[PDB]
Amino acid sequence: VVGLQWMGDNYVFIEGDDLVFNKTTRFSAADLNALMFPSFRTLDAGRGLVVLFTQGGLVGFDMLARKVTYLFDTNEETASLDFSPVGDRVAYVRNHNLYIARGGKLGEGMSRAIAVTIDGTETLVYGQAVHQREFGIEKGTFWSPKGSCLAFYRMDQSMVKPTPIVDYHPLEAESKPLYYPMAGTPSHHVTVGIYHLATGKTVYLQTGEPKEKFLTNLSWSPDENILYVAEVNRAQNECKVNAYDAETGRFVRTLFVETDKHYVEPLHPLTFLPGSNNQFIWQSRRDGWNHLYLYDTTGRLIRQVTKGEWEVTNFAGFDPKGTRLYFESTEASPLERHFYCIDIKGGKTKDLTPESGMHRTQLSPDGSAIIDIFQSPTVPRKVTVTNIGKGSHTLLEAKAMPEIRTGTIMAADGQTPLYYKLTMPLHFDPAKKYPVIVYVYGGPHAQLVTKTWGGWDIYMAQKGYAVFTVDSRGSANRGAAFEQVIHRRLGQTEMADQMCGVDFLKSQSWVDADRIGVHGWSYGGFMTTNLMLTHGDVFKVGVAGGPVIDWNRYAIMYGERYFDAPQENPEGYDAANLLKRAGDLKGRLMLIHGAIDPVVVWQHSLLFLDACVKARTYPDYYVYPSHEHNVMGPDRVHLYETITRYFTDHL
Amino acid sequence: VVGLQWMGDNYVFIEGDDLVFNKTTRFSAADLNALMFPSFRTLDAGRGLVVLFTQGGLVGFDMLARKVTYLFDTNEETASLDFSPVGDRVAYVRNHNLYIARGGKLGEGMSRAIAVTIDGTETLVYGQAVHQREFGIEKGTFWSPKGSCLAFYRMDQSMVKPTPIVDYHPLEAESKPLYYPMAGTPSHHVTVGIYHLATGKTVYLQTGEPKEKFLTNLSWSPDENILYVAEVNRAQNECKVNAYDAETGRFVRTLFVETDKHYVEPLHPLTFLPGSNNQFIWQSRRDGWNHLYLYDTTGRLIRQVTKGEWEVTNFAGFDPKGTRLYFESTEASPLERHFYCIDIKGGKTKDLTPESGMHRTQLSPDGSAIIDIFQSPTVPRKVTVTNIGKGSHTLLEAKAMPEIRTGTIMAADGQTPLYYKLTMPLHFDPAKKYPVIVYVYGGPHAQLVTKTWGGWDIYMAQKGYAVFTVDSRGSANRGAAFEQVIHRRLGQTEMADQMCGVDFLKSQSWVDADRIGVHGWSYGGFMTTNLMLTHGDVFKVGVAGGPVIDWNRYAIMYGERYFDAPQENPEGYDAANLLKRAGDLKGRLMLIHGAIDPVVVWQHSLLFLDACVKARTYPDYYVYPSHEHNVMGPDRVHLYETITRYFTDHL
Ligand SMILES: *[B]([O])([O])[C]1[C][C][C]N1C(=O)[C]([N]C(=O)[C]([C])[N])[C]([C])[C][C]
Ligand SMILES: *[B]([O])([O])[C]1[C][C][C]N1C(=O)[C]([N]C(=O)[C]([C])[N])[C]([C])[C][C]
Repeated sequence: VVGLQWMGDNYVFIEGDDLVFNKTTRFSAADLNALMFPSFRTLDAGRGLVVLFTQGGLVGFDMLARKVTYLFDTNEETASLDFSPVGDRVAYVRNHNLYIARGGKLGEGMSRAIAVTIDGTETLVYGQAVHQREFGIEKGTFWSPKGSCLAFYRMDQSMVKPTPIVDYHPLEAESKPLYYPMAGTPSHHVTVGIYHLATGKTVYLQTGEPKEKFLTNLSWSPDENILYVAEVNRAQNECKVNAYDAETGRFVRTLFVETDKHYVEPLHPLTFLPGSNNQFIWQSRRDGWNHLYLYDTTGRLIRQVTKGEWEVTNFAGFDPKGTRLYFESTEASPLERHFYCIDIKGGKTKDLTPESGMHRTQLSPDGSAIIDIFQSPTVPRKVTVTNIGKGSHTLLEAKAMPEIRTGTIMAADGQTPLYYKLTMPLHFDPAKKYPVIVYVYGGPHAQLVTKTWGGWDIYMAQKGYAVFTVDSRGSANRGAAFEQVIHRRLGQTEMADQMCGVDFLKSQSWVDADRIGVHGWSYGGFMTTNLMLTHGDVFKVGVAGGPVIDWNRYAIMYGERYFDAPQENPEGYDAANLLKRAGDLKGRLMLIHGAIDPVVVWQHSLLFLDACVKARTYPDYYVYPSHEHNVMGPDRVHLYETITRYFTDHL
Repeated sequence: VVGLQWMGDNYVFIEGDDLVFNKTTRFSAADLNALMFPSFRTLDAGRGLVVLFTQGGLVGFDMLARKVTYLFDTNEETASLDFSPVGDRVAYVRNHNLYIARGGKLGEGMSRAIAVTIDGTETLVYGQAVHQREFGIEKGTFWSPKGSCLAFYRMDQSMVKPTPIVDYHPLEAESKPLYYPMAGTPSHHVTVGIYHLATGKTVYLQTGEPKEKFLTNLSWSPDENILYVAEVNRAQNECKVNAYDAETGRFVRTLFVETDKHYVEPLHPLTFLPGSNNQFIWQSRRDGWNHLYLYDTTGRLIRQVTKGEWEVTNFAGFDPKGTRLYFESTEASPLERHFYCIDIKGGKTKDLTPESGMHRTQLSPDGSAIIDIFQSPTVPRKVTVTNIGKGSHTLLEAKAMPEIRTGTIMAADGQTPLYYKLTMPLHFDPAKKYPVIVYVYGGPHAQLVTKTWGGWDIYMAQKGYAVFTVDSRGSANRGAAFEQVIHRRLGQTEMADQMCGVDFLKSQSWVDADRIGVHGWSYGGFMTTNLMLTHGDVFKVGVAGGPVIDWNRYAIMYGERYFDAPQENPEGYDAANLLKRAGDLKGRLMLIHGAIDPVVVWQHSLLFLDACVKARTYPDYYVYPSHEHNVMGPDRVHLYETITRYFTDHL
């Protein structure tokens, strides 16, 4: 059901040719083409306003009125586009600087874009994501809700020592500095500008010292008078939610402060109640579980709205009156996602999607209805549309492969339940012994085992290899205690729990205990390498892609949260520094890296090979010179074949 | 016999503790230590003047007088040291600039070095090798024979587009540009300065246009009035030997010009006859074979001194009177090296080292005697000392391993004999079938098969693998016709001849024709890869180290000699461009590269892996991040084990 979404009070989808509306009407590509089924980006679901990407600029389109809105000329920039909530202007970044282009109405001619900044360059970045995209930061432009102002980040990274990123395709290779701030080093300096459209004036927030402070979750007041910022200290154990005057940039007040033994991690903006300039919802994991908190703008906590030993995983919004909250959570089970209603006064949740498994739900603009997309181990796809507190309507339902087994084991503490998935060999025979590969990630913010319906496990299984994954402690959606055990000690608990997975595998009669392998990417590449070095008698063969190898060389804003700074934690960093234990490699391990990886710099795997040379140990290697952190697109076929053949050759 | 050499009329060697002199006297490390067995560099064999490298500077020492000469302070620079023939000054390069330090006599105090240049930097190089060390160029400083002047290269490479060379060892990796001028691109601009010690004045040779001309084989007149230069054009098919006035830098005259259908390649300086400012010996391959030619300084050729279908391989010098020439050549056999005498009037050579095999010979300062070091397949080491035209005296003689077989096959023309060596499996059994690896180089200036006594072949042989090498056409010491067949067509003839080697192997009953592999480094890495892609049905497994893959990315001064320029020869370059045929890889090939390789830039192997990704083919890889073109020192053990295990795993 291509593009299933809300447009006004209609739910909408594509039929290769038509856009179909239901509350039935149909809008074809030729109907549309006459007014200039293609791709679009929805800008305003309530109004069904979208933008169409065409040869020769952007065309805004009102799908409810069936009328062109505006033509935009952004000099071919698309990545950084951020349309005003008014819908008639768009911000974007081009050749280092921030611009605003105004939409032009059909046959009324165009105006030249406004340059918000003029001194952007390699070490001075405007209007883009900062702080290595930590703290929920995905972009660097933030329109005020009435379109009067454009707030934006200014990142001076001139003090950061860069890493070369080399393009090998020109005749002579060309390097460009990547200002990647490594653990324990000087951070970049971010400030927040606000460009006022009426006056063309810019003011900077007076965020003050230390200049390294992290400026996160920018959130405008509904009346546009105040810009709120969640400021996080370098230690990452204090978050202050502060109000700044949008007119002058002056500090107004600190609403509240959160602190934690290990770390605080704000990830979501303040969300104001409907029709209110004075009350908002703030997400916080302060009580050990991510919950919704109701605050007024003086900083006074009215009440914790949600509570329980489960986590809110998506805040979807309010009823029109702002007396109810809608949200996705783990309340039913950490392996599941359901959509709920709760009174703003708190109390009992009501599960609006009760069936056991994974629900992905979209609340209608008017808050009256939901689109639900469901899948489970027995149900490939069930698409429903429901009038909340009324009838439900099914729109679509779907109905030798490797067998997938699931269950629970105890973690190394002997108390915490861990959930696993096991992809069995194709045509598995219980009388036979099989090799098995532990596919591991194990890092924060991910959860690999859910009650659901990129298939590398199935490919391995088709080659006669079982694939086992377990979500060890450190992993997500199980509360802060379950995650924070890793603090200052990366790899230690994670590997202990992965070895409980191995204990379970060895308890299976059909497992060949002498043919156990391991594979993972990124944090999973760190884990793969660490497991081979630490448990060299168990793990015969592994493949580690884009692996972290020396945490001192990972980015400040992620690494120092989980590990603290290298100066504060030499014992922990040293224990996880795989360069120090390269002489423990006694099996077959291939490392793979994208050469232009700006997340885990190529240096990590290169230094490991260098360490292995000195240590006289013998890893294998592959480099994708055109790829960044992950191998994307058709080349992923080459990746899977390289990884698979390594295991079929050696394990 | 450590350090065997001439000092005055004595032959000399070390005995761990003593320096022993014979014409017998002995000089111990304690005798020497009292005057301040250690290492030294001999500066003047006739006078037995040496330099000793010590903590706190250089100490010049007269071994015949047993006296310190001078103390030198070169601010710890050692690589670029070039001592004046007078022995009391030394030139060197430090922080981009050329200096001359004067020696200080014991207890007479020291003087500050003189700065010859002051504006050296990354794009302006002084006193170093230029033209990528082609044309016999090994250094960039050239003292006049009486020490009155210091000539030096100035290389402006500001027009060359650089390649990043990345040091991965700092916390954040650090790149430095390498001004490596690739085939068909703008070359660097070399001029020659002459610093006059008496006046402190510098003059530049008026070498003129084109500024890209190659300035080679700088050779001072004995009277210091003229500096001769062999100038080579960009096409490399014309060499002009020109005289310049040392006082003014003005052009004086062109002595003679050499031209060739394919290429001219001057490799040696003019060597003046003893006591003569008017006659010199010039080496030239103009008649198809490297020979010695007698010229006067007007440019008039007196006579070709040596001639024949063999090559002079080392010119050792003259009798004191300058009526005879001494030299090493292939006259006995291209597989052998003997030392000869010939009258300056020419005619018959006399072989002074008649025994069949490899002789390495040192003519005494007075030209009366020779030290000879001999080895052959039956003789590991025989060291002789002979009074020419008188008695000879033996000083030393040396006396399950893999069997080494040698023989001849016909090249692909069916006419030219090729010589091969075959290292048999350890404990070879004629009833058994064995895998075999062709170890290939095949490029110009090398000859791998000689009648002699780094052992990778023996290691492979010990693992049960035969190793076969054949010197295909293109290879050295067989005359110009045998080499120049490759011109404009790199890889084509070489591979045709290597396939004659395969034909020979397949004719052996003990060869397993389905288990043939190939290995080589550099040009041999190009050949390994090319053979796998071209003859994929034959070569099952290969390992290619520091391989050339795209000749457009090799250095101008070597590549354009053998291949012409890419614009002049698209058909030839395209045929050898292994990036275009990466989809033909159907066996197992590991490429290996030193990351900081300044000879074959790392880009070659990286782009091949990138080509294989697009082509969906599957090479393997290893990178030595701390190594340049070859893996040197203890790490070479790791290299051999990586290469060997690849073959034992897959072939
Ligand atoms: B990996 O697992 O993809 C990589 C190494 C460990 C963390 N990591 C990430 O990509 C994380 N993002 C960041 O580090 C951002 C770029 N700062 C992901 C997994 C989100 C936590
Ligand atoms: B290799 O075979 O080591 C490399 C690639 C082909 C030629 N080559 C060389 O190292 C040659 N020297 C140069 O290219 C110099 C550095 N310009 C050697 C073999 C001498 C001919």
